Amino acid sequence: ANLAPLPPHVPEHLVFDFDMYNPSNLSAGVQEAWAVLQESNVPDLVWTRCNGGHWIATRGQLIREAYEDYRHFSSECPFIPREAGEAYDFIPTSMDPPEQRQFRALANQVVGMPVVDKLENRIQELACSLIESLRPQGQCNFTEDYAEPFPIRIFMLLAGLPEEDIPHLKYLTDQMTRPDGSMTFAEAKEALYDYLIPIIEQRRQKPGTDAISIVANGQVNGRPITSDEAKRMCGLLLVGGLDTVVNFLSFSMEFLAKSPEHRQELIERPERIPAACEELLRRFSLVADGRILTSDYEFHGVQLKKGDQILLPQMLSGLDERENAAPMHVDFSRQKVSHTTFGHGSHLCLGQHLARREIIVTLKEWLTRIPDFSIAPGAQIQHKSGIVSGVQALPLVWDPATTKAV
Ligand code: HEM
Repeated sequence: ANLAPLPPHVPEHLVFDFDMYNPSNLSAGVQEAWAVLQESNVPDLVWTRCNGGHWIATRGQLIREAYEDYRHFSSECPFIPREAGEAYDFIPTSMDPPEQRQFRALANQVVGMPVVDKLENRIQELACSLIESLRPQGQCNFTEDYAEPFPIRIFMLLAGLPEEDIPHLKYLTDQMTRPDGSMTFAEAKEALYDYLIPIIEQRRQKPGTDAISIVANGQVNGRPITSDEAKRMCGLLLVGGLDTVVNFLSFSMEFLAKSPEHRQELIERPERIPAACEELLRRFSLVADGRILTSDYEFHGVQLKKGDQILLPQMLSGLDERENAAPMHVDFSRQKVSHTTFGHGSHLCLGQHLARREIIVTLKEWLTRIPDFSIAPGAQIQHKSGIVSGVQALPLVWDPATTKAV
């Protein structure tokens, strides 16, 4: 019945069958679907018999604590169940302190705040270019027409790769995270590595100032980073910034299309866009992965067994009423916007700075040119749930005569 037999160490009163890949009432919205785990009668920590059987921390306090305690909660394979990530081998996902430290520092060198600030004007140009091409059309499939092209073009800029390589590169990343049956994950991954390796070896000899050159010439354990290590980190620097951004932007634009008050608020108070970005990140949080118990451990009165998998939904912390008043409501003026949208602990998103800049630039440049838009008449928006939840399709409409080319 898709149900995994309840392990002896798990008390029956903590059972709550939740399917993270197809939650009940997903039609009400994915965040709302996950919020069922936070209804009054549900414990802070539960066990679901779906997807092979695993724990699920449902409150921000437990989620933050588990992510900080890497000694008890390992990131060896954050995919639950393990088969959900197949041949995944990106760095530094599966590493924990100390091994993890060196790789994070090198990655922070290429996508950290200083780099983001230097790339802002170009990111702004890319955004304006995409929005302006859509403006006169009076409609668009947001996810395909803006959300997807934006992040991949940003990567080419960051990695110093030619625009002409997008069709191939984007096809491969889509084959990996949004498979259509053409290639297996392993095959798509190998093809991605076949693309990266030559560029890495080349820039290892004649380096530039791009992200790949810096990574290729990095130092690990007092010795040059290997071709294997470099490609495995570059692969995540690429894939980690695509679907998360694509879907987050889609959730945010869906909300704005349905709320004229919030659009009007940002048009009249542009200086609030950064704050609005943070509140949208909280309300439309979308990632949910986990950790593995390194040893038998008592956590908040619950006995966890070595090897057990525990889902620690990054999405749930900010939706927790114990963290934020009326969590399902959007308030750009919230004084304390508590969330773990980019994660928490040692694995906190390395691209958080780049992500925030992409969101802020998108909101400013879109609201400046297309201030009044709505969901296409007759359309019904559907969400999808998983490790990175999202929007299937987002058809938008507007009157071109009400827009302004800037
Ligand atoms: C709204 C957009 C984004 C969200 C919500 C997001 C979320 C996350 C989360 C929750 C984690 C931690 C996962 C865990 O602890 O297992 C993570 C890790 C990571 N993300 Fe992001 N991400 C976003 C954008 C980006 C971008 C733009 C990049 C690429 C430039 C990126 C690169 C990475 C990398 C490399 C890691 C690995 C960190 C590590 O394992 O130490 N992310 N992301």
